[PDB]
Amino acid sequence: FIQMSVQRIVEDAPPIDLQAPPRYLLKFEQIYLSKPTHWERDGAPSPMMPNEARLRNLTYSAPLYVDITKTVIKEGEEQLQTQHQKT
Amino acid sequence: KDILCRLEHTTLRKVTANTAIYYDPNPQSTVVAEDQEWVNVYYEMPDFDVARISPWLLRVELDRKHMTDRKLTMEQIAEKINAGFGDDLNCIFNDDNAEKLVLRIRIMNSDDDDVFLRCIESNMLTDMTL
Amino acid sequence: VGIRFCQECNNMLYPKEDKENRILLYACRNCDYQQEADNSCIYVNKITHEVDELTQIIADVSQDPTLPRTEDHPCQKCGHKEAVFFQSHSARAEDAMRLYYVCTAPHCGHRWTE
Amino acid sequence: GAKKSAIGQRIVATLPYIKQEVPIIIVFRALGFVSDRDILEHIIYDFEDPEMMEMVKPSLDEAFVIQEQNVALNFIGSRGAKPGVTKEKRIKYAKEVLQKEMLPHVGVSDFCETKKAYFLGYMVHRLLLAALGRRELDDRDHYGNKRLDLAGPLLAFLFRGMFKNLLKEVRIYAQKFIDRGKDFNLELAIKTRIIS
Amino acid sequence: GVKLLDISELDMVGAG
Amino acid sequence: PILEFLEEWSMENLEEISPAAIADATKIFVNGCWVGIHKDPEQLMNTLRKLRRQMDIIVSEVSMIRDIREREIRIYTDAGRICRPLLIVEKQKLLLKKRHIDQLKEREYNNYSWQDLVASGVVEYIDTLEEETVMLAMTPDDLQEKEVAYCSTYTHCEIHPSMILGVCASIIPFPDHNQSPRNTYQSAMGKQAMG
Amino acid sequence: TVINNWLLIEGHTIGIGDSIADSKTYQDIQNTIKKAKQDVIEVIEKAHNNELEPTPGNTLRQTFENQVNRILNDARDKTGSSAQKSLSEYNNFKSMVVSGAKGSKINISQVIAVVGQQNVEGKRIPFGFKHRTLPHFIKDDYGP
Ligand SMILES: [Zn+2]
Ligand SMILES: [Zn+2]
Repeated sequence: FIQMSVQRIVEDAPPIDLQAPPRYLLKFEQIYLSKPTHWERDGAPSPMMPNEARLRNLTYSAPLYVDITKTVIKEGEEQLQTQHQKT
Repeated sequence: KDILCRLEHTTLRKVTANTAIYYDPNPQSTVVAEDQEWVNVYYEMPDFDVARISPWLLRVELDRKHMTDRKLTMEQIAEKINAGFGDDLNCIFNDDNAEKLVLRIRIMNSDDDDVFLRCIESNMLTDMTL
Repeated sequence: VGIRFCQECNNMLYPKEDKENRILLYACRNCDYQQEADNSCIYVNKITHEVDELTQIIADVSQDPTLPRTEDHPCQKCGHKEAVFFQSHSARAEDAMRLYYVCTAPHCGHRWTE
Repeated sequence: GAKKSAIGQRIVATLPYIKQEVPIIIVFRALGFVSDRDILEHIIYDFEDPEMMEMVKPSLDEAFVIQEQNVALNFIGSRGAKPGVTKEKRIKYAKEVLQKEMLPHVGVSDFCETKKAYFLGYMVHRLLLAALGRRELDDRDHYGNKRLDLAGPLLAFLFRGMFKNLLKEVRIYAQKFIDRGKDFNLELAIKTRIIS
Repeated sequence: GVKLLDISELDMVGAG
Repeated sequence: PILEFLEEWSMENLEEISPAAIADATKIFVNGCWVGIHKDPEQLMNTLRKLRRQMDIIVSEVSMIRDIREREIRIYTDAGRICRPLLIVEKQKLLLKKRHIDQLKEREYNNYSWQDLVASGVVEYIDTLEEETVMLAMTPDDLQEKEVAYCSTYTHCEIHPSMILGVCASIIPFPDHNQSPRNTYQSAMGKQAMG
Repeated sequence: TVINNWLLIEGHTIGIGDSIADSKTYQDIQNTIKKAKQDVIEVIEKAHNNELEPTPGNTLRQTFENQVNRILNDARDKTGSSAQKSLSEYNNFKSMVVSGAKGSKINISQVIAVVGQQNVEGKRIPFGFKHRTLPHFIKDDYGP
């Protein structure tokens, strides 16, 4: 599920395209998983060991990131394509 | 066993081997050569064929086994059919001399023409009681 | 028994009577196409249905490992001793424990019953 | 009654997103096979077997009035869950349903219609082999007919719906800013919690 | 396939 | 990859055949999708089992079932299917030999493991669908030895029958000497036991 | 009170020796089972050759099933009777059965001689697989 199905679910999802005017497009391409990480009150990442999750009533989860390519067309035959990495 | 046969419900389909709707437009003739013999035995005397009988034919075979087991004979089935349908159906039956218990049916000579016989077959096989 | 199709639309030919000649014609509806119907039989149903299973048996079942094999009955087309035996196990092949036999020899798909 | 079984027992088919079972040959004509021989070639492979033919006779007779693909598509569209008020919408809706909902594992492209036709033929062929008693009825609790959804497929099932919700949410946010004529920040569009 | 990221490539955006 | 291999072989796609050729051929299904037909099913199934047993293009968990009576070859690859390992039998002989047992005795410090057993084509995973097309020996010591013949064509052999039991039922000593409801009752009570 | 206190002098148990029969009894049970299997094979051979004739009111499957079922039932109860005859007077199974405290003669026969036919919905084990009860048999095998 993690290695293959998540990537395929994001990829086969329809691209978003919107209009009111400038056209906008969004496309999800690549997926990333860190290790299970805990952010303290200050917000510092640290590797969450599962025993800490058992003791502290946390959830032994890892964050999920995706590269999002936004392509905006301003009805002038141009396309500005900006790719936000690790969203 | 006689009383058992007398009360256990028997329908036409139980004692029939198969049927076939032929055409056979001339009722003097038959498409089946074995049929022509005893059909001629019933056709020296006209029996509701002086006027044009319907030029369809419904020919049924009755299982000798089930006919003997239920103590059924050739004639009383025809009597039951004629009672059920009056003279709307002209029914002839082969003389009881071989296991090929053949019964021919045509629509009355005063008479769909073809699929109405299919309706009559689907009726008589199940609902009609011997 | 025969099923016939039109020559212009290839739809099912329904039997019909020409009473003007008292003749059966397998006529196409919605195509005004007619043929000389010579089968002279419009319906049939084998209510008894003693139909042969050797027609229905496929010779490739000789290749089945799960089936029983015997030497009691040699083949009648090649004399091969080994044969695979089984039952119909089907409705309208009504309840009967009889055995149908298939010659295990390749290229001799002979079927029989004892 | 009297004439229902005179033709004989026939074959109907109930499809997704249709509020009424439809005759099978109507479905075949909707797929684009009007000739009866072409349909039976997809249904029956041995034409020298009269029994299968007699099984399929009344199904042909019921659908004999319809004799064109467009007529069959209008027939299907009239019986839809949301029927088209006009014939064009009915045919378009039936075409979409056959494109996407009827046997999607066979294919979703239009050019897979032939494959769908063959598969549908196989389906009715199996039914005939059950009706003629040539094949045994499949057993519901035969464990070979079962599959076990584990953490993998189950979490995939949830993740599909949650990703749908997330994409709908960012669509709403971005359209809020687009209808206002201004640009939107991508980070604020994503409601992370919808997954988490 | 899904790429793995090490903990050093996680920017501190989750605190901002 | 299964579709690519079958296209490389003489499997005729449905788009490129007249319906006249379907009657005398075997239908080929892949995950329930009718791909095409094939006219020599036996050697095709031999090839597919050869590829699977060698861990070639076909992976181990792919299951091929040939219905000979209905002329069908259903290949399944999706998840959710249950299977188990069975020892392969050829000409009333196990493909497992003493050399494999010797290599497995030194499972440590040799890097010979179960996966090499699967790769050697001695043991294969069989699913409950394919079990219908399998003639299985209970134990190799007697069930396939020459005698008054019961079945001379065994395709597989069980590793040990005791592996039919689950986890909680496998701690029962001598369960084959009990009444089965008490095997069930122990399978619950072992879950409830202190430890 | 009185009987429970006398039982401390008498005492009562149940053990492996109470479930053991002499070698002659085991040989008799095995001979009975061999005879039953042989005549079941005879019935199967009669059925396969169309020599078996259906009884009035039953189809041929029902006739065959009734014949084999009565065969195995008489074999089972004969083996159980023979095992019961082999019981000593000190045998604790017999002590608990004749007193009616627990168990039955069928339980002794199952423990000692033959567990018997296993039935599902009042019939023998059905063909879950393609004409088979398990993968370890050949197709169309109606043996015991
Ligand atoms: Zn025409
Ligand atoms: Zn031969």
